[PDB]
Amino acid sequence: KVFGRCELAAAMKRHGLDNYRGYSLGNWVCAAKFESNFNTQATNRNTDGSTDYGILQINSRWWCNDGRTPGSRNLCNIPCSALLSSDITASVNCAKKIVSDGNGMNAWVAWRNRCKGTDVQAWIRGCRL
Ligand code: NA
Repeated sequence: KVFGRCELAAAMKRHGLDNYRGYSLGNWVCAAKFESNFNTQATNRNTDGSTDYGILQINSRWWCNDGRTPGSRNLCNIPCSALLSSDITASVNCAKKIVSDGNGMNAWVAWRNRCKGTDVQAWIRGCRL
């Protein structure tokens, strides 16, 4: 599924991401824009041989099992394919584990490089929330 911007903001808020571990909702929408272009089906190979999956591009080295990443953990206890659903529940629950770890949202390379330090609020402008 390719979400609209305000559609995804509403779904992330419903699932409890607004101000989760101190990160406002625009941060989570901006990360999704630059990680996946709002597309649940997005998949991208990493140079280390792992792969990133779904709306928030969650990695197979530590977080999910995709069957093809040697020496890897599955800390969210899920098949990586679960992260491609039109239902974002799996992506959200895994993200809540990642963001609690200690590095916060710096775990997402696109957030650090394109969202951090910008007017992220702009990503929810016009939305009835
Ligand atoms: Na894995």
